[PDB]
Amino acid sequence: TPLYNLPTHRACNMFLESYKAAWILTEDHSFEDRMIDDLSKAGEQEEEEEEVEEKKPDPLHQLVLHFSRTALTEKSKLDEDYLYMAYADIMAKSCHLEEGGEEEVEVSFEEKEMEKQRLLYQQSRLHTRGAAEMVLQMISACKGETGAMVSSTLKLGISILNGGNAEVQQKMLDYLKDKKEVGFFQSIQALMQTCSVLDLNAFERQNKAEGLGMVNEDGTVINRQNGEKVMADDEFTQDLFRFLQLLCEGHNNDFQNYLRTQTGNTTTINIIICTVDYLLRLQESISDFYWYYSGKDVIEEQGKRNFSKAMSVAKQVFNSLTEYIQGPCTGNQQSLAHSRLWDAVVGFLHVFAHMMMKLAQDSSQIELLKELLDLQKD
Amino acid sequence: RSEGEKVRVGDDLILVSVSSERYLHLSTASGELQVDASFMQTLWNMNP
Amino acid sequence: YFCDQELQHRVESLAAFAERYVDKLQANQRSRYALLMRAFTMSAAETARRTREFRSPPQEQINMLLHFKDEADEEDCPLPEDIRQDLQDFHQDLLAHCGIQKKPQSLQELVSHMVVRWAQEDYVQSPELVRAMFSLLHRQYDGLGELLRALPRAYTISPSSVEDTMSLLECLGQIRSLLIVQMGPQEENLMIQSIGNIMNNKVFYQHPNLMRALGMHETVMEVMVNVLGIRFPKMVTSCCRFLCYFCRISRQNQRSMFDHLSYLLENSGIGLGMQGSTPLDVAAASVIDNNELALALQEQDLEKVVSYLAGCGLQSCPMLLAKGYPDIGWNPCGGERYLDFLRFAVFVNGESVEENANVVVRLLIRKPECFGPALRGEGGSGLLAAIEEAIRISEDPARDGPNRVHLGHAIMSFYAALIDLLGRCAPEMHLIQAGKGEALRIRAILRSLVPLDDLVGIISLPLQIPTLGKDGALVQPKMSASFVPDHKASMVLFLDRVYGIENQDFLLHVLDVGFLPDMRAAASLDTATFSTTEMALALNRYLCLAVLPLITKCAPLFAGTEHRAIMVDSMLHTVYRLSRGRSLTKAQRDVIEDCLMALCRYIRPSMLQH
Amino acid sequence: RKGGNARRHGLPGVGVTTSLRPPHHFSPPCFVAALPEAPARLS
Amino acid sequence: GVEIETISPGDGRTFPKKGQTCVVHYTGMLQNGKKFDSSRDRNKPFKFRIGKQEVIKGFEEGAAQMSLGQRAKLTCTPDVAYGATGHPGVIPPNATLIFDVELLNLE
Repeated sequence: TPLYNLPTHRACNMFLESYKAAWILTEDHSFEDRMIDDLSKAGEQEEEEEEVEEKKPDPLHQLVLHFSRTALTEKSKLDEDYLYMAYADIMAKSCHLEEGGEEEVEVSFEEKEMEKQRLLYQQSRLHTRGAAEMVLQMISACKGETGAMVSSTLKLGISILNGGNAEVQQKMLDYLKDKKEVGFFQSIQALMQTCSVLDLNAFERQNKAEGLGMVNEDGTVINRQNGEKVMADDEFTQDLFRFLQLLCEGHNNDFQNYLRTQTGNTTTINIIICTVDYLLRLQESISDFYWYYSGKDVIEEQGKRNFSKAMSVAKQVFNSLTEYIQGPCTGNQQSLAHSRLWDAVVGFLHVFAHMMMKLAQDSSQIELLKELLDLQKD
Repeated sequence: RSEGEKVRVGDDLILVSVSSERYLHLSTASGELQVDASFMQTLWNMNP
Repeated sequence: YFCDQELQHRVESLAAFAERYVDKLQANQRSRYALLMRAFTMSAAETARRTREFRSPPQEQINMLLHFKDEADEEDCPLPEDIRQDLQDFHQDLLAHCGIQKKPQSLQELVSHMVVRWAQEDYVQSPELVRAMFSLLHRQYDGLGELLRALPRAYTISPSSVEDTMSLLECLGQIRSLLIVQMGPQEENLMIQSIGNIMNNKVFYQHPNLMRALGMHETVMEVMVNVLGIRFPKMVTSCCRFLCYFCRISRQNQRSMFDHLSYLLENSGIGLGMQGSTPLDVAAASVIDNNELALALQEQDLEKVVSYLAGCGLQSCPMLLAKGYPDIGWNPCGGERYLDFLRFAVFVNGESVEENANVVVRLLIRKPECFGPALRGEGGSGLLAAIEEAIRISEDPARDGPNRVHLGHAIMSFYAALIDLLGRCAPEMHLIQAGKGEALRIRAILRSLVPLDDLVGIISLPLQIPTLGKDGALVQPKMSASFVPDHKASMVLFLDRVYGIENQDFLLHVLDVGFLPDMRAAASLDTATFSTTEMALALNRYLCLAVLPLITKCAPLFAGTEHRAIMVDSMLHTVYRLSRGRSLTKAQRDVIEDCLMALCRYIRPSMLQH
Repeated sequence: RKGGNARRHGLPGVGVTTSLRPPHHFSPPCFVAALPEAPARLS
Repeated sequence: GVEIETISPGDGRTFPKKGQTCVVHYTGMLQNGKKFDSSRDRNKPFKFRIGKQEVIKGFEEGAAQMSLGQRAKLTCTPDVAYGATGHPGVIPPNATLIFDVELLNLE
């Protein structure tokens, strides 16, 4: 048990593992902005040929073109590669500088507008170089295969579309309407159907597993347990519906009508109705979770965390459903009126009508109650 | 038809027991055409 | 290559600092340990030491000691200032070497400026070149992340094992070499030899973390993808020989192999690995004796195996009818393989996992054709009828034979596995007392499925005791072809699990029918001529495992037994006879003796006079 | 060794490497030998 | 059996005995005139024990029969080994051999 009687080599292995997890991992370093800037500088090509138009692409442009080429190649599935994973991560963290900014007191209108200008510039640095098309191409190429590839593509698309800027929306709409492809929307439908909900079976299994607490080879605490089985890919499904929201943000009626029906293509996929269906599934899962805790006096810590995950995802779904109709698009308003939205709303009303009292009868659940009321507001 | 979908008038469905976890089955081997909770799944029509 | 050598130099330097630093850390831990044993009167400091540098896993100990990079954390840490500053200096020079911080000065600036200049000069059109320059550019710019990705593969070993790991790496060398080559005869033989040597290597056992870091389980799995994706039965026989032993090596290895459980059950077939080792076997070896993996086992895998079990129950084994055995219409052998896997999934550490048991019984009961001709209304036969027809099959060699495979034995071993699975899916005693609705209903389903009279009948048919035959010789029955006491043990497991023994009249009836004859057979075979007989050993372990351990917990029921007193007398006479140790394991004998004492403390002394 | 030469990387590939590598095996080409399942032929 | 014919005389006095690893460099051909195995081209002489017959048997006999410093052409009849099912890729299964081997610095 003392570390001294352990073998020297094994002690070195423990030191290396814990040093990796405690110093290098936490040692953050920003290079995305510098490296994207260096790739975006065109060099001396314009100096050698001012009078020549249609010049060679910038290094960043060539990079994005390469990824577009691998995306548009014909293949059964998109094989995972860390090259594009790393580069899409870099290109997202370049634009996210103004997203985070780099207790919330008032900000000057000048400062807020200039932050929007910085974000617009950093988004232009990528969407004037084909990134807006490349995210569409890779989403269509993944064909609804959930994985780190579609995750990185969605995160990049959110990074470009943050703030609902209209240039990228226009480029995306023009690309889809011209290529006439159905792979992109079929892929979106498939991913949304493979999004998960509150299971209530993996919950019991994970609760019993964490209550087990045996000593494995990894130590007294089982670090090799499946971390979150009850709500996996929560961050993925939040990013997916965030992407669908940012397509129609700014009340872009053309993209809103495109999401409802895509005239011109041979097959139409009603993303609005599909979103309503996912919402209905989430509503039923939340109702089942509430029934599971209906008899219990106090919801324990794992139950509070799982309600937080499900309710945050429901907040994102509600925001995207709102953004599909905030601009007065009569088509989507009628589609939601005739859809199964009313059943989902009635279920959510019942869940809130009982969950509010259930949490209000206790003080330690005040944070969960605040989040619940926020969801009801949405 | 998927689980979580509304059932309409004149829809065929499989009634599975909660007590015995057994289907509602039409046993006609006896020739009296009896009903029993057995595992040969049997469709049913629920007409208002 | 030069960037790769820079990275290799960095990780090697990190290992060198690791070995320099562990000595200092152990020395400081020695000084604090000596101080703790010198003065431990202060309870607060003693408990703090007993949590930090005592009674904790070494990983947690080193993590807590090494957690000082932040100043607030470093305010209260057991490390000294000299060792602290040494590590901070090393972290600073690691950042300097990674470049964390005209004319190029270092390799990083050189490659970065070179690649950008190449891209600016002209529009490159060779895709391999494009990804080459951008891969190098990403590696140069993000140096720390490359080290982060490299450290999982980094391992440190003692010098005394160096030669053994060199043989290790050589064997893995040809496994990777003929990974890309199509399988042939001499290729197969070469990799059988490499798996044999990979057994022989001692570092295989004494370093499982480096086993994972090298990841030869991934390599051999992909070799499986070749052969399985029917061909090379020797290869399929050598699959479990290494994979399953790798599972047994450590718990984390079993986790790693569990990550691939979907694929093994995806191609799980009786025609795959027909002899000895099997993909079925590696699937089960990934779940043996691990509650966490049993719980994490998702239910669609159980869907796969129940569908395959139904497939076996639908039609007789194609391999068997190719051998020419009589057409049964339902496969016993493959069904019993699948039932063994299901038992390993459901049951663990002498306990029944409730959720696994629930989904297993729900799927099995959902597909009624899984149980076979017996236990189905269309079949119109029960477990009793199944054992009678199975014994007749074993009796006549016309239908038993078509040579080592015997249809009657396979049939009743299949039904024994089915009953053992149901008993291992039986709910727990404390759950049934607390009144869990699902547990009560699962026990009700088992009660409806398996009628009690069938169980007592199957216990009541006895064994075939070995006979002398010719003088000076001992002719023994063929256990591999006939009914063995292992079927009895699995049968009475259902009795002690689902129904229980709560009635004294039922208890004495059970001992009268098929239990006391077994103990009389034990007393008859207690002679040294029949002591080492294999049937006698099977009956012996049957006793010590299933018969008398039931009797120990049925001992309070034995109080007040005046009627049929001489039957209890004969029972205790045979208990004494096997209490005398003749070809008995110490644990077996101790089980018999404890059963005898538990009986003696409830039977009347006025009864015990014989 | 130049005093101010510190904080400069050593040249890649000039240092001492200790990572365990399986050494290369080559069998010299001989054909006049009496050639006699078979062991893995070397390059 | 081989037909050994001397090319250039050597010592003619020290012949290899049974139990000695001799070093020879050679240029082996087929009956057509076919340079395929040339230790001179490879710049690496070849060593062989007499008695173990690690070398082809006809070459072993002719090498025992020649002397140090002397070269001879050994006309090897196909009854020398791999005379049927020969070494793959170099020699067709049934064919003759010749070896203009000289012995140098007999061990």
